[PDB]
Amino acid sequence: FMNIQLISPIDAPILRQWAEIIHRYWPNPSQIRYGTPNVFGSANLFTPP
Amino acid sequence: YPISTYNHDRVNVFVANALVGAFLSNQAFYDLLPLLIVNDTMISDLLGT
Amino acid sequence: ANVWGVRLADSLSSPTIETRTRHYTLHDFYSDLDASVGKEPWRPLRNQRTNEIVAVQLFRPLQGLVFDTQLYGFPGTFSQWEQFMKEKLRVLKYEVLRIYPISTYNHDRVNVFVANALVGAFLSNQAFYDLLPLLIVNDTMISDLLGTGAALSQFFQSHGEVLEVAAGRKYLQMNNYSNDDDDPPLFAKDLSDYAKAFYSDTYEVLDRFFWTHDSSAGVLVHYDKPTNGNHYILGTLTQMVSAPPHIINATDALLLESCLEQFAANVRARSAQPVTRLDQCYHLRWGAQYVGEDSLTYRLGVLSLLATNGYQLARPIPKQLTNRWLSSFVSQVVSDGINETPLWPQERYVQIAYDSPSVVDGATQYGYVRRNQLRLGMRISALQSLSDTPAPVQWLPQYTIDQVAVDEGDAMVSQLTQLPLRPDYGSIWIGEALSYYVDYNRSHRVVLSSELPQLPDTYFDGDEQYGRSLFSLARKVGDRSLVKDTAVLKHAYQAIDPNTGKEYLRAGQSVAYFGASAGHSGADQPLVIEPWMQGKISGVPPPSSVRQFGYDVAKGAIVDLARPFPSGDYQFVYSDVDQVVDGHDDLSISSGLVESLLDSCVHATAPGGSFVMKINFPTRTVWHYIEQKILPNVTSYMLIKPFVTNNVEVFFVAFGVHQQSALTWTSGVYFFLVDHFYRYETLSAISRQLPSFGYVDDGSSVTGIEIISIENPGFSNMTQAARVGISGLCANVGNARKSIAIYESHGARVLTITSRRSPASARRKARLRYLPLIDPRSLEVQARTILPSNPVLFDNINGASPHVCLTMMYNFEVSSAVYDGDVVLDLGTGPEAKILELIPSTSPVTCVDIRPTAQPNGCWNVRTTFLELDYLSDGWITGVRGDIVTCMLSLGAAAAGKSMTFDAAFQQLVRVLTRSTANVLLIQVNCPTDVIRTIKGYLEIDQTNKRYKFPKFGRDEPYSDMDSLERICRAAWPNCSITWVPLSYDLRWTKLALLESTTLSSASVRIAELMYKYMPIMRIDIHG
Ligand SMILES: C[S@@+](CC[C@H](N)C(=O)[O-])C[C@H]1O[C@@H](n2cnc3c(N)ncnc32)[C@H](O)[C@@H]1O
Ligand SMILES: C[S@@+](CC[C@H](N)C(=O)[O-])C[C@H]1O[C@@H](n2cnc3c(N)ncnc32)[C@H](O)[C@@H]1O
Repeated sequence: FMNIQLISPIDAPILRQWAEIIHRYWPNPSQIRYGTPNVFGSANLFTPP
Repeated sequence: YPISTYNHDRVNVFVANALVGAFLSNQAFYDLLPLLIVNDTMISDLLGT
Repeated sequence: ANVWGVRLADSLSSPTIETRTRHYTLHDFYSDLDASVGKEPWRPLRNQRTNEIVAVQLFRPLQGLVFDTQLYGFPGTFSQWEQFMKEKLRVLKYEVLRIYPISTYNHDRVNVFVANALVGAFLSNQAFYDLLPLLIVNDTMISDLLGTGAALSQFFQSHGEVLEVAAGRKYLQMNNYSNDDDDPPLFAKDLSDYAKAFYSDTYEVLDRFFWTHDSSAGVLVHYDKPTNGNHYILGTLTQMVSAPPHIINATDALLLESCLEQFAANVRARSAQPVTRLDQCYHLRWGAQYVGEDSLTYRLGVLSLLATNGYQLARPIPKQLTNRWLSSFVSQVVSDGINETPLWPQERYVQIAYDSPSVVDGATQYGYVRRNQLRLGMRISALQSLSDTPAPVQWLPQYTIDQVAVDEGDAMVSQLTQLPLRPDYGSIWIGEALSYYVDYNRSHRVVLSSELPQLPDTYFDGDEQYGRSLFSLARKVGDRSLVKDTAVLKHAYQAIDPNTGKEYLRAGQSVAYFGASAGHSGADQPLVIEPWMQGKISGVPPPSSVRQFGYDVAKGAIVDLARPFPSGDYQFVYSDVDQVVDGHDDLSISSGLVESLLDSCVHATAPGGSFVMKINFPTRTVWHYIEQKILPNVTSYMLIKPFVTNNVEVFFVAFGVHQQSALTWTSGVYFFLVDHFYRYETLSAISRQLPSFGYVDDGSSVTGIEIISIENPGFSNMTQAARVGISGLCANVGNARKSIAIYESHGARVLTITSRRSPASARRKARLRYLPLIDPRSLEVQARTILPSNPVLFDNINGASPHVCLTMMYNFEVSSAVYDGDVVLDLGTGPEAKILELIPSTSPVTCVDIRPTAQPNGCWNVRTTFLELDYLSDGWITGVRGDIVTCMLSLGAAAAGKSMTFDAAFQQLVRVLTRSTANVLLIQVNCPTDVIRTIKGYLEIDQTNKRYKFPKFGRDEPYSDMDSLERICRAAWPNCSITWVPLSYDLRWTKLALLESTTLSSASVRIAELMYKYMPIMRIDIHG
């Protein structure tokens, strides 16, 4: 699953296609701003505040 | 297989003998035809197929 | 290039004259309706491999056979079939003649549709009487069928100014048709219905009719000269099955058949015989919205347009079509590849190019457009197919001015070889055994036994046994013992005694035989006994009785020949007992066993007689023992050598036993032994460099065979890579004989090139700098089918000619004379210079002969200079720089060409060579060395006019003696050191003839030596 080329399309075509669909069209995580850090502070530990 | 592009590559002996034996016995020989041209050694295609 | 299968470029042709049509009258219908023996309306088709009638092609009166085969019920055999057809058509003839009087209806045209439908209805018994009023036509052929009122929908029906009619059965299938691979294809024209041809008068009305009508399978037009008026043909959805790997449908088969028929007609156009129709191609008209690109209907529409324009196929088609050929053609056309021709299939009209040779536009008012836009660059000519050969033929190269690197050609030939294969070996040495003899003389010399040579110490090693076993396995004979015995007896019965005057051995001798063996694939005895007893040798007298002893007798007795045994006393005794079986592989026990055999054979000799002893391993102890013991008790002797297998064994023959005398060894015997041992050493050194008997070749061997096999599709200028590969093979071969073969292999036209390499070839490959390239024209012209054979290593089975052997002798003399790093020059090489394989790689050359050469200019490491200025003339040698000049087999030719004497020609040569800067020189001269024997059939002299008269070549040359040659040489230079090199009895020259893979001879090498003694080579050093 982590390397696609170990699945031959001769032996498992639709399963190789499903691996392609996962590795190309899985949703990308993004990031958004909230709050007021400048006077509220922020309790964000690992992320930037 | 076209002969003019597959003239000078070595063929697979196990797939050749099993292909002749399956064609003489009428035992669904079509899934052997992709394994007829060999790559990376003779034995690892039959292992990792 | 090509579309998908290769079409023949560089030419295009088409027929020109078209026959004027002929109206089909009632008298013609009657003459076709009865079947004369000269002509009948059916032609039989036949199988290719069995010559059996399996199908019948039909013609004009019977073409309305649209019903099923069960409705007719024909017999299966062709003779009964045609007899049934003759009888039933005669019944129909009587019916139609009873209806219509011939005398009033002689010269009116009859109706073709009614004729075909009438025959088809009468053969099917389907109420044919309502067709008989429609048989005589009026006002046109088509309007009677339109405006008629007789209701018969089995054959035709009208839709209003558009008549449809079900055509059928161009071909007819017999019972023995079994879809075999040599059966003729029928193109789905034997079914009930393959198409429905719609007839009318105007194509606008036809196109208005096909608005509401479907066009699923696609329609086909004809546009040239249709069968019965302007019409379209719509094929149905039936299939053709008599083509194995793929199934095509009806209109596909019609378009394929007419495209192949037009491809047939384009080749056979001769510009004076007329054809019945200029093009038979269809050019599909409406179905192109349903059949699209890369489909078989589209691709055959493309090929149909190309056939109409007048292209030709790259490979020839048969006279009778086969299912294998049709399968191969369609399998070629469904492949990958773009349309390379500018001709694209249109839809509005069939288009023809500007310079297409077809004249169909002049004989047709509607359909064709001379497009001035697109042009075709290829020239106009017909096809010229050369006639094929079953055997591979020889090829010779011609070079060009371009050049590449050597390693590129080496990589390309390594890509193109099929070299890991097992060639057939052949035979090194053929013929009867050569015979080398010497006899005792009283007045030569007395020498001691310690001075004579012996075996080399490196004799029983692995490489030496390898060389001897290779030579013994490759040398082809009949019976070894028979040939040896004939040689030793013919050289034994020549001896004369010094006591009396006649000879030693006579008839009625009562001989004994030692060392008898049983198995010889004949009688259970050695094969010399009964012909020598019957006198069939005819150089011998027959003995009185022969008794045979040894370990392996069949008609004698088994004894141990070492120590004595009860027997009689025999007046002559021939012994072969050898020291391999009883000797335990060591020279001491072998020599002691030789001494014991000599003791037994001397004590069993019945004094006043003779004996013959073989010796495998002649060593110093053996020579010392025989000199101490045997020679004082022997009157005279000789020791001879039959040469069949490479070993050091000799024969000892002694005459006149048990008389007290004094005999020793002589200097002639010493010379014979030195020659014998050096001959063994040279031939063993040659045999240790050859490959083994049944080897496979990998390329690492210094001599062997190599092939390449590259493919050539049709007529095409070959690419850079093929030219580099073939030129690299030529540089690897080095002007040996090269044979090619062109043949279809697994659905591909491919050619092979087969030749051999040599150490002289490797020397020539070390000579040059850049790899030159050949002219590929001599291979591009070839359109044959040259069937190959299995490769052999020794191709020459008849052996080498004595001229070739003499040439190899002179070549070995040149290669031995020329040192390393020395400027040379040659007189008269020829178109190719053989001296390039002789001189070393660092030595520069400058050959000169009148004929223009063929070896390439430029691309050498060292200086090579080619020039043609008649070297015998004067005024050229001043600028020429050389150290040694060589004239081989050309001075006599120049003397015969100038029609002048040999002395004057040699004097002119030495006058022009005085101006040079050379100091050593050797040239071939025509001089009698020994007394003349005037060799029968190879060199018959003229004693009066002094000519040579070579009968094999038809040439004659003047000569003179060594006295005159030495006179002119000493008149030229006072300090010249004249010498005459002797011939090679030791066969030291055989290196160049065996390493270049040539089976020599026996009789021709004897004739070559006896020819060399009458025209030797002299060497001149002008100093010293
Ligand atoms: C002399 S050679 C070969 C002779 C050859 N077959 C011929 O027919 O002329 C070896 C043969 O000599 C025979 N022979 C008889 N007496 C022998 C002995 N004392 N030592 C060696 N070989 C002897 C062996 O049987 C053996 O077949
Ligand atoms: C090919 S040779 C034969 C000898 C050759 N070296 C060999 O070993 O076979 C014969 C050639 O010698 C050339 N030749 C003979 N006399 C000549 C002359 N006076 N001047 C120039 N060339 C001559 C001829 O042109 C002819 O092609």
